[PDB]
Amino acid sequence: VTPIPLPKIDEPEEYNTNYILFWNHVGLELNRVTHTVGGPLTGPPLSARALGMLHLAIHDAYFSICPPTDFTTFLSPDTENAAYRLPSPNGANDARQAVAGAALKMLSSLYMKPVEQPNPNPGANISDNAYAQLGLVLDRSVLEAPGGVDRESASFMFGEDVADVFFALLNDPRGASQEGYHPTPGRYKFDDEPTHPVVLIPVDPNNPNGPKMPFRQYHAPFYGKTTKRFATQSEHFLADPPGLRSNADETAEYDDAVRVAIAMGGAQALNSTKRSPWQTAQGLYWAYDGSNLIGTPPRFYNQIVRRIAVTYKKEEDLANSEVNNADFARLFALVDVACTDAGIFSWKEKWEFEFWRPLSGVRDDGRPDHGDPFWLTLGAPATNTNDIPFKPPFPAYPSGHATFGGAVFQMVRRYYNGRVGTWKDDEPDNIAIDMMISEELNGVNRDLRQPYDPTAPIEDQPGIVRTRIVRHFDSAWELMFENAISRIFLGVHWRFDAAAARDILIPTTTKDVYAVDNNGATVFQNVEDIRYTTRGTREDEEGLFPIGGVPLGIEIADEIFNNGLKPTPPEIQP
Repeated sequence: VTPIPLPKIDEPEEYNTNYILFWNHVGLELNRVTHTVGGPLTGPPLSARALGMLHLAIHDAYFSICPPTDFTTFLSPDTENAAYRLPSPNGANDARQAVAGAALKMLSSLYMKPVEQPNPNPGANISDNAYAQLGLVLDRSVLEAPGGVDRESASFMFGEDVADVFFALLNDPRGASQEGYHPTPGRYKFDDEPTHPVVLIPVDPNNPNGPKMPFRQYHAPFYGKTTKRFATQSEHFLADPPGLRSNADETAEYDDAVRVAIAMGGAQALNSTKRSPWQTAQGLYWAYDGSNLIGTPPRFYNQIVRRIAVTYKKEEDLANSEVNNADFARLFALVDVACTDAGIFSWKEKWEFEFWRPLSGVRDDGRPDHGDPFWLTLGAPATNTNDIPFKPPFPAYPSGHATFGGAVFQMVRRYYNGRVGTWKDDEPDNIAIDMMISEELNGVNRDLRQPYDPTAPIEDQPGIVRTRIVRHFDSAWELMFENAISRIFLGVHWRFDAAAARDILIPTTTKDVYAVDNNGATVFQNVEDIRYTTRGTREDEEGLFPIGGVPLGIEIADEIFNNGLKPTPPEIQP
């Protein structure tokens, strides 16, 4: 097996001298490699789950050895319910080895070939090479771990024990199954993306150049409603999107959303595209749409959180600081569990509503003066491949990116309020970062002129290089906001998929019609003024509910944090 040459990561080398950060990094490496080889745990929600599981395991292993004062372990060693009973250290006291055991066992269970029956049907789609490439990462990580790995230690064994409990309890082997799901075409209905209506996949993954077969991908249509939640203490719901159910009468809102969609998310060269070059940058920056050597959004969110963590650490020493180890172990557990649950609920709502994506909404509108049957979006970038931009194979409402961002960044905000600055729980923070680079725009990754070559470094492959853009952000509120609107710029999401138009756009004297500049480009509210307060109704439930992914994510993070990271009550699991 020729090891895939992975491009350099843009972050200080010192980060990986901290073992909590190192294992997080390993999880991120597996994330990008699995999306390059087509291995297990691909896609946004499940990749998030993998990281949540990794950090939950690391969290309990560490805090069992170094007991916390302000909170407790996710699982208790005294729980009668075996499924939720955390193993006891019984003498083990090496947190470094405990974390290593937990991290290695969890990642191995997650990414190694499920030979034990699961290979059939479930795993029957991943090649041996895919597993081999992932194994390479796992194996060398043992050798790269700061301080080394001692498999013989009681602490390492304890860590493995911890991981076993979490894997058994939270792993969702067939969670992303689409078997039985089929779109139900109609106005506002999700269906196969018109520029990629079907794909030809090899009949045998182990024989990539052998016979192919048509494939219509629907990403995890049952996951959200069936999977076990992590730390949420209730079910989360969004208001009906414009045009559907109780909000079917919001025609002005919908029509304006169509207008905004065309102007802000169309292909670069279209005469109707009013988006600016900078806005194109904002759109691509947050992509991470499962591309080769890049992975999914959860990977980028963690890259950013790693920087935030180091930037705002209590002690200078990254290698031998228990204060830092505890800080990071807790932060990442909170963040990745929040990200996991954000993925669950955004996917649950996505498939519940089955709201169509902008490309289809614009093309299939049907009204001569409103739609554009030949519209093209900037699209989700097919980076490090010669493939054309596409549309994620799942419904639009709400945006996965928006929800992930709301959860991740609200969690960061709740965690750092009082340390980095002071603000109202729901108001702009001051958690700034600089020198933040997205692998979508790093001067290395590219749009290839020929199919990706996994045996050669990306820089040796002909293609158009993505401009290197080094960013600075003033707060997590800004990160959250830009992450959400990035999908509008790409043309893959409606404004309401992100948040209530009223909460992010500049209003006019005309209801539901928002301000545009002299060129027709949508004007946004200043980040400092944005408040996600506009709620809407649901046909099936009483009351007002949040609109879009951002508010949803915010609520998920707050609920988890408020409860101090505790398991979702078994009684309320699906």
